[PDB]
Amino acid sequence: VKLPLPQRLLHDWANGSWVENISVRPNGNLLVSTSTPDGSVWQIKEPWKDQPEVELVYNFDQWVDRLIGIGETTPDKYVVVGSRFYSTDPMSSHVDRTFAAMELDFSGSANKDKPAVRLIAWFPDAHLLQGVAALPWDRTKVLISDQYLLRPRAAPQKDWTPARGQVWTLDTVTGAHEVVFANDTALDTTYRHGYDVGINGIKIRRDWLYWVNSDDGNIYRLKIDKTGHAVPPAKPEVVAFQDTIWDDFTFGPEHEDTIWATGFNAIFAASPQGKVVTVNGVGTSDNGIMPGPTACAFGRSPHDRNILYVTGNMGEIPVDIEHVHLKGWVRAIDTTGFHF
Ligand SMILES: *[C@@H]1O[C@H](CO)[C@@H](O[C@@H]2O[C@H](CO)[C@@H](O[C@@H]3O[C@H](CO[C@H]4O[C@H](CO[C@H]5O[C@H](CO)[C@@H](O)[C@H](O)[C@@H]5O[C@H]5O[C@H](CO)[C@@H](O)[C@H](O)[C@@H]5O)[C@@H](O)[C@H](O[C@H]5O[C@H](CO)[C@@H](O)[C@H](O)[C@@H]5O)[C@@H]4O)[C@@H](O)[C@H](O)[C@@H]3O)[C@H](O)[C@H]2NC(C)=O)[C@H](O)[C@H]1NC(C)=O
Ligand SMILES: *[C@@H]1O[C@H](CO)[C@@H](O[C@@H]2O[C@H](CO)[C@@H](O)[C@H](O)[C@H]2NC(C)=O)[C@H](O)[C@H]1NC(C)=O
Ligand SMILES: C/C1=C/CC(C)(C)/C=C/C[C@]2(C)Oc3cc(O)c(=O)cc(C)c3C[C@H]2C[C@@H]1O
Ligand SMILES: C=C1C(=O)C=C(O)C(=O)C=C1C
Ligand SMILES: [Ca+2]
Repeated sequence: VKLPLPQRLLHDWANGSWVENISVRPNGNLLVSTSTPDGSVWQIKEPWKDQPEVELVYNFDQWVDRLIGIGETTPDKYVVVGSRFYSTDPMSSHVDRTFAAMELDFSGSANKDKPAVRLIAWFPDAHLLQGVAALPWDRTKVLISDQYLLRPRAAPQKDWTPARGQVWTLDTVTGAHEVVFANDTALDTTYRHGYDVGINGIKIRRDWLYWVNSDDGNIYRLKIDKTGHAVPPAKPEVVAFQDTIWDDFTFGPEHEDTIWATGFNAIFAASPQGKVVTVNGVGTSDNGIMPGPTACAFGRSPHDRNILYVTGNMGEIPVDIEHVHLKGWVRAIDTTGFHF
């Protein structure tokens, strides 16, 4: 019960890189998506080792300059989303109407070390695809969060009008996709936290869509039906509050309904009743050791279920968003024995 929790560094990428999200394979290897300097998935094999192997899986340049979110669908298949971007600068806007969803298929004899990769669907009317979460009762379908600038442009960006946030469904078998939830301020930003997004990372648990909002401090959930639409009256519910810039989160370990969420240079745990504790990073004796965490996920091997693996994209604590020093990293946090 001593805080902060124990942590160690698995791997650093080079200056300028950005590790944006993470999915754990059934065999326990990590798959991480990068936004810069290119849009790729990397694998950390056997991440419980002191010095695990880190290998490029696939660079998605054929379709996109950057990847954002990743999520597992059916076992050992993954959906990533991405688009073209005006530049590799940390402040670069996306290029409107270039978003896409792609698949990495590790399932089956032929693919379990070299995956088969394909383009699933173009999303030219989306704004910025962000987080990906499979419907647990129908795992070939995912929800995808979507929010950022309505009018992204080449630098200097001057019109920062935000698009209203929304949630898509995507059928990875047929490629069919549509918006299933939109036009609710819980999905939106008004830049209370500076330039940012509204709805960011998503996860689905039982018949609830959960998400964090990077601008209003809230973790939300929404009751959904089996096609992903909201169950009337369709009103999001606050599950927790903390005045921090949320990015992504997970439930765990194992079957526990505790939320582990990345915040502003810090990691947080939130009880289902709304109690929020800072367990790593800024606000503990960790200080600035983990700048810019972006996502987290628990280990899946029989011998690391309590290890929370954390992706990040900064090499120093930023003074302001216009002076970011990008550097991708992955750390591992030992949550063994944590309780509220
Ligand atoms: C949540 O709520 C929203 C809001 O109600 C719902 O979205 C609307 O859905 C309806 C029904 O499907 C859409 O109506 C159709 O619109 C068609 C034309 O759409 C195209 O033009 C739109 C207007 O463009 C002008 O205004 C915008 C906003 O100010 C400017 O940015 C733009 O530059 C244009 O400005 C010029 O013209 C106006 C005059 O209109 C002048 O005042 C200006 O000075 C300029 O001269 C535009 O908003 C649309 O963009 C949106 O959608 C596209 C997808 O096509 C997407 O790629 C964009 O990123 C953006 O999201 C689009 O370019 C028309 O042909 C058709 O007959 C019908 O009228 C309506 O467009 C939607 N409105 C918005 C704001 O999105 C939404 O459905 C709902 N969600 C759910 C799940 O219910
Ligand atoms: C990666 O970026 C860091 C800064 O985030 C670089 O570190 C700086 O290096 C200069 C010149 O060597 C020093 O004057 C600064 O004091 C350093 N700042 C630090 C350490 O915070 C680092 O050199 C970069 N790496 C490479 C290979 O270029
Ligand atoms: C990626 C992005 C891009 C949009 C743009 C171009 C305006 C950048 C803003 C930088 C910003 C505000 O920086 C943070 C910094 C950290 O230090 C940290 O620990 C945690 C978070 C969660 C964030 C998230 C991002 C916000 C947005 O999601
Ligand atoms: C807003 C985003 C975001 O949230 C995350 C990303 O990975 C990224 O590459 C940058 C954009 C602009
Ligand atoms: Ca994110």
